[PDB]
Amino acid sequence: PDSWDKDVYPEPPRRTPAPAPQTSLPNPVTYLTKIFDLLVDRPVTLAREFIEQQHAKNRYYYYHREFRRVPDITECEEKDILCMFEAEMQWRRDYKVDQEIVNIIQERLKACQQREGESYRQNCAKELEQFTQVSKAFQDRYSDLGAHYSARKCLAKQKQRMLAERKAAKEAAAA
Amino acid sequence: MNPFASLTLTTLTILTIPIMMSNSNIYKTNLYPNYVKTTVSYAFTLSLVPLLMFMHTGQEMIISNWHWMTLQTVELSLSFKMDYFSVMFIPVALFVTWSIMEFSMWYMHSDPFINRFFKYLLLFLITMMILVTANNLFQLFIGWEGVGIMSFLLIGWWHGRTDANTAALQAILYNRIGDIGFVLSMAWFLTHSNAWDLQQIFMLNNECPNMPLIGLLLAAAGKSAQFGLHPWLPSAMEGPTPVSALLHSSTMVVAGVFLLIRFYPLMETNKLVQTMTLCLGAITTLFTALCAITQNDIKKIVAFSTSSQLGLMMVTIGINQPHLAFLHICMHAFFKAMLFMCSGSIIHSLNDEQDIRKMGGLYKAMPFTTTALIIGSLALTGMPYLTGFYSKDLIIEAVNMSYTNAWALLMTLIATSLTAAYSTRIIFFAFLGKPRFPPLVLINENNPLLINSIKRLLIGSIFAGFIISNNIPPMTVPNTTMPLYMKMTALIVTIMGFMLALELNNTTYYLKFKYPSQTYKFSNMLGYYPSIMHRLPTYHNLSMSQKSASSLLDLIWLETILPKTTSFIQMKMSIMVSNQKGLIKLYFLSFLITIMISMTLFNYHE
Amino acid sequence: AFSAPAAYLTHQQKVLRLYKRALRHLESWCVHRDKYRYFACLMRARFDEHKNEKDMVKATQLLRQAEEEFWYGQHPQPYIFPESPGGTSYERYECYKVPEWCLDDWHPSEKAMYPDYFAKREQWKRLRRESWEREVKQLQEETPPGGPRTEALPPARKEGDLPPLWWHIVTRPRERPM
Amino acid sequence: HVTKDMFPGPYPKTPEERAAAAKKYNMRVEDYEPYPDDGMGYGDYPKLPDRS
Amino acid sequence: IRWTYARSANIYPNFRPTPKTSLLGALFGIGPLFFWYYVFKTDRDKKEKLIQEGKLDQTFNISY
Amino acid sequence: STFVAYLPDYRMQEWARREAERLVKYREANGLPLMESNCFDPNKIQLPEDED
Amino acid sequence: MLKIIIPTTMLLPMTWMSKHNMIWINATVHSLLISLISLSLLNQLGENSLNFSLTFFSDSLSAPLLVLTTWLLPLMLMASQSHLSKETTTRKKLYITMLILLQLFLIMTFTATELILFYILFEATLVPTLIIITRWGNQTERLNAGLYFLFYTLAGSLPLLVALVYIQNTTGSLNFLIIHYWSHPLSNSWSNIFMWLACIMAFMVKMPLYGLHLWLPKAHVEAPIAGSMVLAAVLLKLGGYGMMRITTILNPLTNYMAYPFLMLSMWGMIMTSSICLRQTDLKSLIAYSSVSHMALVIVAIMIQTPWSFMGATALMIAHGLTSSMLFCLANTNYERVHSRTMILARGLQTLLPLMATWWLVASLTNLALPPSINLIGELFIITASFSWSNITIILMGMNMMITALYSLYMLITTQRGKYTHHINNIKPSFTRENALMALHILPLLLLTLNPKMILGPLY
Amino acid sequence: NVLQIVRDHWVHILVPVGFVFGCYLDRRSDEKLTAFRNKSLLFKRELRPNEEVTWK
Ligand SMILES: CCCCCCCCCCCCCCCCCC(=O)OC[C@H](COP(=O)([O-])OCC(O)COP(=O)([O-])OC[C@@H](COC(=O)CCCCCCCCCCCCCCCCC)OC(=O)CCCCCCCCCCCCCCCCC)OC(=O)CCCCCCCCCCCCCCCCC
Ligand SMILES: CCCCCCCCCCCCCCCCC[C@@H](O)O[C@H](CO[C@H](O)CCCCCCCCCCCCCCC)COP(=O)(O)OCC[N+](C)(C)C
Ligand SMILES: CCCCCCCCCCCCCCCCC[C@@H](O)O[C@H](CO[C@H](O)CCCCCCCCCCCCCCC)COP(=O)(O)OCC[N+](C)(C)C
Repeated sequence: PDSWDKDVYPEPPRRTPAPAPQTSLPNPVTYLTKIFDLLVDRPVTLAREFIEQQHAKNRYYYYHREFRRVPDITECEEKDILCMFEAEMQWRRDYKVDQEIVNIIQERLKACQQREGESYRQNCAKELEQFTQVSKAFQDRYSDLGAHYSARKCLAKQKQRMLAERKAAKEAAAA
Repeated sequence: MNPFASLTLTTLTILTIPIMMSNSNIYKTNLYPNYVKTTVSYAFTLSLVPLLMFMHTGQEMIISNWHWMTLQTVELSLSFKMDYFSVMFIPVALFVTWSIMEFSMWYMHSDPFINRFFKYLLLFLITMMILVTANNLFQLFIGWEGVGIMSFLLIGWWHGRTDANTAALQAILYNRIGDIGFVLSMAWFLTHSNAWDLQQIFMLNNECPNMPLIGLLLAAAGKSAQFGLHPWLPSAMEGPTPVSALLHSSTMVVAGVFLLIRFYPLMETNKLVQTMTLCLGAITTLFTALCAITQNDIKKIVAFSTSSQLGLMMVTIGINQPHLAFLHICMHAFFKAMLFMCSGSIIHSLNDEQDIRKMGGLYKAMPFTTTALIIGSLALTGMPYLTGFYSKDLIIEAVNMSYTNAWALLMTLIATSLTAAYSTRIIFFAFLGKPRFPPLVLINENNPLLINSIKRLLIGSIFAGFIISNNIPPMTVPNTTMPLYMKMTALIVTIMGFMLALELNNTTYYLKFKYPSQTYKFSNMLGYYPSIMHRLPTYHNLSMSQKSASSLLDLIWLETILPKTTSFIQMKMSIMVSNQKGLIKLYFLSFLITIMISMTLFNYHE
Repeated sequence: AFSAPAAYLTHQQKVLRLYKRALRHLESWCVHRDKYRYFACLMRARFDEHKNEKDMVKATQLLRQAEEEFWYGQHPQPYIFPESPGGTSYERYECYKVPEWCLDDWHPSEKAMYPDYFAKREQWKRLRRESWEREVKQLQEETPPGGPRTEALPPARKEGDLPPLWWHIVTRPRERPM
Repeated sequence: HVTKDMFPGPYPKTPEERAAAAKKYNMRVEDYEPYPDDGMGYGDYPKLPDRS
Repeated sequence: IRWTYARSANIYPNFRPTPKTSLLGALFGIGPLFFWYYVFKTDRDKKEKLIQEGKLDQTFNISY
Repeated sequence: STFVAYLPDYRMQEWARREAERLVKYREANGLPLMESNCFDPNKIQLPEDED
Repeated sequence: MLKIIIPTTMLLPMTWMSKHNMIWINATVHSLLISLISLSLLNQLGENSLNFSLTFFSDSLSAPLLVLTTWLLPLMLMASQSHLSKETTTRKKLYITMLILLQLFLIMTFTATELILFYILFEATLVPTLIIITRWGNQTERLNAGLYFLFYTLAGSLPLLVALVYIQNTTGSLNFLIIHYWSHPLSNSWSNIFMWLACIMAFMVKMPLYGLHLWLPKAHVEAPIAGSMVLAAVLLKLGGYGMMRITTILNPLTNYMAYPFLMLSMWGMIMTSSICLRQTDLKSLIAYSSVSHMALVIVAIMIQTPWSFMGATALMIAHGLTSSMLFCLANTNYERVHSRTMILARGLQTLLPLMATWWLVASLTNLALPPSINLIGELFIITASFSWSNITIILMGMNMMITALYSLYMLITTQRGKYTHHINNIKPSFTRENALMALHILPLLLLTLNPKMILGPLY
Repeated sequence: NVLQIVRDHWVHILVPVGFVFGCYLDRRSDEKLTAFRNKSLLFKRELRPNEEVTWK
């Protein structure tokens, strides 16, 4: 349904075959499905219609909270406590958002594996590639910080990685 | 909305209503057991519909309905997998539980706590469904430990009897040894694949390393009582016969094999773990079939038969045929439960006697019980066109046509001969010959509950193999080309076992008495495994936990070093300082020494 | 289980116990009745062959030899009666046994049901309370000065006495309590 | 109502101490045998046969 | 009462430091600690050396 | 228990989920990588001049 | 957060002004109301803590601990009024005063924003506990137990005071927020090593770490029931809370100073679990259980990962509830038969069935049956340790098997078998005891229903 | 007659009164930390036409 965006959680076009009866015998599954429909799906639908009718008479909205962007930990003086506090809060929010991004990608991967059935090893290559990329990025950013993590430790990790990459690049240039 | 999911969830949900009714005025009446039995039968007939949907269109589903909690990158949610294994195992388990509850309505009629017993049986069934339908490792572990605790409570049903409590604790010990490997697998999968759910695990492990699979194998060996951790299953016969028929024969003990079947995509890509599984299954089935052929308690014989069939299931998994192993589970449930039920009928008729040496000629005194036991024995031995045959025959012929360990093949063949030998022993000893039971004959099997239950399981044991084999899609590549002699290998070895056991049982009529050999003593005393492993490790563990952990360290040396040394030193210095005679001469001389030292030591250095 | 034991067993007691054990284990080996009867008659003949030995030393030597042979040739899994100390129903009903003093703590509403049973219980309690001192004094009289030497108790001898220390033997729960 | 002379004590040396210990533990003097007098802390307590 | 008192309170008063007592205490209280320390230190040094060389296959190791 | 069950979402789980959905939508459409290894813009970082 | 502190200070004169026969009722009702008020602290944020003032703050680590303290007070009141019936009115009021003062000190300890104030309160908790143990204990060993409890604690805590004042002279502040934001690494020098040891050993002895735990069996066995409840449920968690707070300034030195404490924790976990297998006193068994669980908590805090911190928080809460319930269960039998020996009263399931059900549930939570929060914490810690090193699973695995063994050993010895023939004074369970067990056990499963409330700030 | 009832159950208002007093003192403590009210870079906001302070 329209509850979620179908671009963030995509699905294939859902091709299903038409029934081709080849026996004179009746199909018990169809008879049981008709019984289940008429006996379960209709009263539930009526109850849902009543509940939605009651809901439409009382409609109110809640809004997603917006946050502005503040200076990062790089634009803060060494002992400036207030700027450090704002930067740390913003960094923590970004960490939560990145965790949720990884969660979305993992949900895509699991849904693909279940959906594709016996052809999952070939039909889910793109989702596996996306998860590998996002996992590599996330791992670089936050792994090994440990408990008592902060924006300063993440910055130190990034600086160390940049220094190593610069040295490797300059030594490969001399080759 | 495609009723598959709603029906699969309702089947599991309606099983809990009698549990919620356990504090109402139905639990204090005598209508509670029939109420529980009716609930289980209704659950079975409801679960029959998703099975039909699957058999028609192959439909499968996963349902993640409740999000329990979320970690930074790991999401844990209540999820149910409704694939072929779940939708096939649920109706079989419900059918067997219905039959066994109706049997228990007659077997445990004189028990003052039958309502509690029925509640307990129902609780075990719920935990087993949780285990079977679980989609993530945490839910599967919940079901695992639930069935373990339920079996602990049902084994020690007669809690005033020391041996029952010992058997229950032994079962807990062995299952905890397996739980170690289960937890190892969980930790490895979370730290390497970042998930506990099944779909993610399959995707991220194209070539699974040794450690998680070895952990899974250890857990399966614990739960299915393989050779390392076998002895607890025979000792679980301390519980009432319905517990032995439901839990320790057909449903709860296949949990390890089911766990290995669930993770078959990972086991498919590791040869070493497959070889270890094959060898473990082979040694287990051979050893237990060898122990069974000389047992005198009938429940012990059926328990060892169950352990040997679990070993055969493990062998089937070891040759990369998990679907055959699942089919064998479903096939074996029927006749194993009905065999235990017939054993319970015989036990109840002969004033709670279990020894076969005091059971005489019941072929005529017990016609329906004899018929059911004969049919079950013939099905267990894989007689052609019976339920046992559509799984065991294919298992044997698939072991023969594979690149496999030769010793494992030999042990599998010897074990499948010993199966017919032990089955023959029960029939010859229990049903043929002349009476050996006390003279006050109370034999009476005319009770509609017993007849109906055993008749239902008998129809199952006759027709389920054909029906289920013809109603499942082909998930294997068949062996269509065999040498004629190898195609008949199972039949030949079964017939040889039959004839050899018949000769060795006929020679007992002779008026000749010779002392037993050492081979007989080894077979009868279970290879002395419980005689040594339940005395040496336990003795050394308990003796060391008293002499060293409690006494040597905690009560002596840890006391000696920190607090006793401090007290001794403080007391000695207190005695030194405080014991002066009070003579001004001595400490004024002390003052002189102090004054002189002070000028030179601290005063000369300015 | 009901008789007070003695300080030791006698030679004939040991021979009888070995004879019973050997017969039981032979029955365990010989499942069928006719074969068991044959070999039991053979065993009885073997036992009564040396019945008339006036040398007690050689009698005990033969008993030692027979016990060694029995231990070598015993059945590893002998038949046990279901309620015997090794049977499958040995202590099965011990959890259903409730001591009689628990009835003293029932709520008066619970005792409102079963009035006659509790009247009989009160009569029994009064009987015990009246007989206790006579039991104690009879034990005091009949006991030798150097304390009792066996676990055998004297019976009642006087007009309306009761055998001393009887309450917990008479008021056993049951063998099938519930 | 267990007096302090009814409690386990140190390892007995003289035969009179052994007799008193055996009387305390309700045993015959020739049946009473303490543990070997190492530093294990067994002390006065009797070493009974190791049958379960 | 005598059994429980002997098992709990009478032990230390009847304790003497002997060569046997000292050796058993030192062994059973010291040996396991350094055994496990050596095992764990060796394992973690090997793991750290492998990580330094960039060959441990830490792919997908998000949670620690 | 009811009060704890109905506590308002001050942990910002749903806010974070919606923010991540917006970010994934925007980055997927533009062809940009889903996530970046560096969480801080290198233009605001000044590495030391000499590494020798 | 004076809306919680002030009502307890009002509990004090409410108790001292009550009628002689309403003290228990009034104390219980108002303690329960204070617990309901403290329930509001569970509404925590995702990024920072609740900073009420310059003096008090509430984190996601201390809010469940405060809720546990305020919930434990009424249970102790119900558990104490049975054996204090013959006591005079003044001494009963003094006992309630000791309990109230202990709760007040504990409440202020978990919310102090500075380390010196935290130290002063965490050390003030000693006086009421020592008085309770040495005045209202039953046997003559209570005096020695009080001495052991006092000096083991102070010998660890005084170097902490020296280190704290030194740190404040060095960095200029002991406020926890400033300490966290202005953190600097510790070099590898002997001065820094001894600073680490001074900052760690007091919390180690509070847990207590194996080899430093001898005070705990004495104090927890010789105390009255309320003393045992508060010693096992809350006072042991002071060490864990303080260690997770203080480890912020100890990096990167911990990376190698944790090895001896890790080895001690794992091996002594095995040892204390084994000790539980041969124990004649029923209370000492529960005490050694506490030692094993706290060794697991020590390991989790020392390896310093988010999963280990989550597991440590969950395990501390779960252990508090479970161990308090087990102590109350043992005290019921002690009050019936006036003996602590485990094999004296047997077959109690025949005589007391509902109490047997309570025993079964308590011993099932002790062995961490899923999906209890006991198992959630244990499994998180085990996974974190496995990531730390794959060989820990063996030691962890052995512990799981042993814990199940001794838990079910306790259950089978006390409840199954045949009732001792000579004991005829086993009266039916009172409503008070059943309500006590229910109020212990129901919150455990309710918390299982919503486990993010006890998983700490790393969630 | 309420004299005896009050003199027997007046100890039941101490704890609720302490609760309301603690609430009042918490509000008073919050009143002394407004040095950055409506001044943070993240929550700085233009005032509404009627309101005086963004929080109390
Ligand atoms: C054609 C192609 C295929 C060829 C296949 C093979 C061809 C050969 C065909 C023959 C096969 C076997 C036939 C029967 C075998 C024996 C039968 C028998 O019972 O014998 C009686 C005799 C004991 O009789 P008893 O104690 O007087 O009787 C009890 C009373 O009557 C009291 O009576 P009860 O009421 O208590 O009853 C006792 C009960 C129980 O009886 C017993 O107690 C003994 C059980 C013996 C049977 C065991 C069979 C399985 C053996 C598996 C071995 C695995 C490896 C073990 C390794 C051990 C390592 C230490 O008896 C039974 O229930 C029947 C037993 C089983 C009958 C059916 C057997 C079928 C399986 C074997 C045939 C397989 C056919 C198909 C083969 C397909 C191959 C592709 O046991 C034996 O002596 C023979 C057993 C074989 C043991 C040999 C092991 C070696 C021993 C020496 C060791 C040397 C050590 C060297 C140095 C080492 C240094 C480290
Ligand atoms: C005696 C007879 C017993 C058997 C008979 C019983 C009959 C059936 C009754 C049993 C109920 C079955 C349980 C099944 C679960 C249903 C309830 C569940 O759905 O509610 C949870 C909610 O549970 C609560 O959150 C957990 C309760 C909180 C526990 C706190 C304990 C209270 C304090 C007590 C003292 C504290 C001591 C411990 C200190 C830390 C869901 O959480 P959540 O996913 O969000 O909800 C999503 C929607 N919301 C968010 C809008 C609400
Ligand atoms: C019963 C339970 C009690 C609680 C347990 C408390 C645990 C305390 C253990 C302390 C852990 C480590 C302490 C010091 C860190 C390293 C230890 C040392 O052995 O390592 C080497 C040290 O080398 C040598 O060992 C020198 C130390 C030798 C003297 C120490 C005495 C140890 C004897 C054992 C006494 C028992 C102590 C506990 C009393 C109960 C490292 O070489 P080095 O690089 O040079 O030193 C590092 C410091 N630098 C960088 C400033 C130079």
